[PDB]
Amino acid sequence: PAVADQLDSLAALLTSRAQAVRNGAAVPPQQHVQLVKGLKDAAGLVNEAREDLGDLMMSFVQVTALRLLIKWKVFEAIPLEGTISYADVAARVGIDVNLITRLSWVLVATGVLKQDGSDKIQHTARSRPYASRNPLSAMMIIGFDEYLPALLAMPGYFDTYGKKEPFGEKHTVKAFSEGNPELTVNQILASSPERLGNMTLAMAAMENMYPLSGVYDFSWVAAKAASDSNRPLIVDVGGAKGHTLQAICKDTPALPIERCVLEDLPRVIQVVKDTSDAGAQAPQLLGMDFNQEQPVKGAVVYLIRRCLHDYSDEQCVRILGHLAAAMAADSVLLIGETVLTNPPSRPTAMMDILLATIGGKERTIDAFGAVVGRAGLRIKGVCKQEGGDFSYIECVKA
Amino acid sequence: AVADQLDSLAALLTSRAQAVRNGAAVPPQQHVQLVKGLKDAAGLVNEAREDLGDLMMSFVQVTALRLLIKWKVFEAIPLEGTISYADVAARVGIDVNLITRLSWVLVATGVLKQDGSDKIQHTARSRPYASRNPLSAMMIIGFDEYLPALLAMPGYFDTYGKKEPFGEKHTVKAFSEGNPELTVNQILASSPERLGNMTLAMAAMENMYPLSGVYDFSWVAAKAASDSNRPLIVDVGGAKGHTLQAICKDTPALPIERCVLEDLPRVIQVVKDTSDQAPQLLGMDFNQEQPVKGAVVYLIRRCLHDYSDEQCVRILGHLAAAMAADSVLLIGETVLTNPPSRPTAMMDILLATIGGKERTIDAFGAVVGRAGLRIKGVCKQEGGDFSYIECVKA
Ligand SMILES: [Cl-]
Repeated sequence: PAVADQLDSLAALLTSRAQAVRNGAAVPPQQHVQLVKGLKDAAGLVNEAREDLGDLMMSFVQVTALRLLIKWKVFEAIPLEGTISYADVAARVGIDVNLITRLSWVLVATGVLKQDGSDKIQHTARSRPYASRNPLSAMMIIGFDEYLPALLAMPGYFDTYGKKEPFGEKHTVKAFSEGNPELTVNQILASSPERLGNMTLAMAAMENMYPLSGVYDFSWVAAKAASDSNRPLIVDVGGAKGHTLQAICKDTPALPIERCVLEDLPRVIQVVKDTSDAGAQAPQLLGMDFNQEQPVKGAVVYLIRRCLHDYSDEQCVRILGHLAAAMAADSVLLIGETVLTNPPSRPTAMMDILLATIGGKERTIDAFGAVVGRAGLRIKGVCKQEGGDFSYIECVKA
Repeated sequence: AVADQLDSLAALLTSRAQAVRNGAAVPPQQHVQLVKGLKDAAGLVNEAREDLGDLMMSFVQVTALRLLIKWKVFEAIPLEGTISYADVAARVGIDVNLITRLSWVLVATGVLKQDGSDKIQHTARSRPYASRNPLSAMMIIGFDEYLPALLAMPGYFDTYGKKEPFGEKHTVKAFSEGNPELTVNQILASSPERLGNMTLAMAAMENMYPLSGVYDFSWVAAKAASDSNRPLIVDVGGAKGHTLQAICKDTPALPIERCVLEDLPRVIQVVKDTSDQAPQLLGMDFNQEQPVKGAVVYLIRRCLHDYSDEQCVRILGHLAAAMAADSVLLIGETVLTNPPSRPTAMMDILLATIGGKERTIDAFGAVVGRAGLRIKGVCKQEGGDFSYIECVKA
């Protein structure tokens, strides 16, 4: 049938990458992602129904072994190079060596760890990313702690609140899973500085993924900066750090950073000015709110990155409607979000359901167009990034 | 180095391609070496962030499966052909946007197939979850009962100690459900086919090895003629009675009527209701002394891995006391290799949530010797880790 020639093309794709890595030739990101998808596509076609369920069960146990070994700092006690006995690992962390062995055996079977002989363990390239508390290990931590319990609570949640798309800050699946559906996600996290800190580090790991500078041509904004010496240039709505504004103005020095506006919650802006060099050139820091008018009028470019996916279409129309009101005829709005294909890929579909636990969602270009059009805007273009669906949707006033 | 691993996998996919074209089965060893490698290639090609994504998806994929099963979505999809998301939504009376987002998960993973922009259809990987069968029961069990125990483990070890969980009391499962003072089987006796979902589901982890073609029972038949009243085969915790009928239909002069099926009274009562020629049925608790004395062969299959080492010592100790000098005890269990395989290591941590574990042949030899027994031999499954440990009185 058709399952037979899917294997043939992945085979040919594998030979092409084999000779490529033989020649040391660099691999474009789109080729990397196609091989990643092709390998996983074949694994489901080759697996029977029982093997699929067995694989899903192993990933669960594997994630549980990763979380426990991260929490117990077992990866950190294993040297980055060389081997070490299970008993020595157990002495370094003060834990029963059966528990260490049985949990490490899980990661030995899946290739995350490699066992040497009958009782010695070593790191691999797949386990060193968890040998410390870092951006990626934080993502696993908050994934296990903050989102998996909400996935489990979903059958009971939809029975309680109705089988509809979860939207809004209260009565989220996450809060329902915590036992306090009347509390927002931020209220639950503010009660624990450790849980907040891991989420901060984990979220900072994803804001850094697809840079705006270098993939969007700001040369036309340079012309606007010269004609009007006083109009604001770039406004980063919800820009969190100011990292993106620094990158844009560094690569395009025609845009002075002090002519750009960084906008976020007052508590987020307080952190920025708390840690920033007071003697260095900095953008305008403005404490604002999504639901109210955009304070900066007539700016050349407005950015709203990784924000609209937290809210429903109706909230998104309000947010975009405030921007459209403040925008000039020549203004441009850049929406930085994942743009789902139909049907969507595995990592973006996975993200879409995770966002449902907190009242968000991912959107196709069709859903973005409807929300954009209802806010008095229109889509002008889409800048899709290599090896993924994260894009900058260029919008303009209708 | 890394290059020829891709070529070897590529060559395996070439071999697999022609055979599925002709409807050919491919050797099982060739299927095994293709499933592996496909995993190993994924482990080498995936970036760390992509591998973390794969693991997180498994949880979202199981949640989409669970929700669409509970909502009768697989029941509303036609057998053959496609159906629009709007129609599926109207049949089950659910928000079409919610139906589409959850089905997109299964479409992306290959469980479901999307035709065009808005139409969906069954595949060979979705059909088992449209009905009540061991496979669909297991996945429901994995979500409803095993998954909460796994998520509660970081907290469980924070309250009881970062040590091996053991015993029927204060299990991770009982902890995860908010009643740590309950035992696992009190929890399953909450509703009668909450246990019934479990006994149906254990046919999905039922990688069945028939034992009859594994162990030579001919010497037992010779004992049957030498002692006309002696019990022959006692199946301790045999539940079904499938093993006993398989052995007796396959071994001549080993009558089923001279064998005993032993399990819990409530299990024995279910057997008698569905059975009708037959072995002796005995309601029992294998934590207490064994009533049928001096049987030629005692069987205990897939029971010891649910319990701690000391509890298995007591269980086996009752059997040893009842055995004659020529009696044989066959332990049907997974025998862990060091290091273990993927399914045996996965099952090892699942059993930890109920105070059990999988054991090597050394760990088995330790508990066997504490009961008054010694290992006489091991009959191993080819292509797996399930074994039959032949034990005799020490
Ligand atoms: Cl062990």
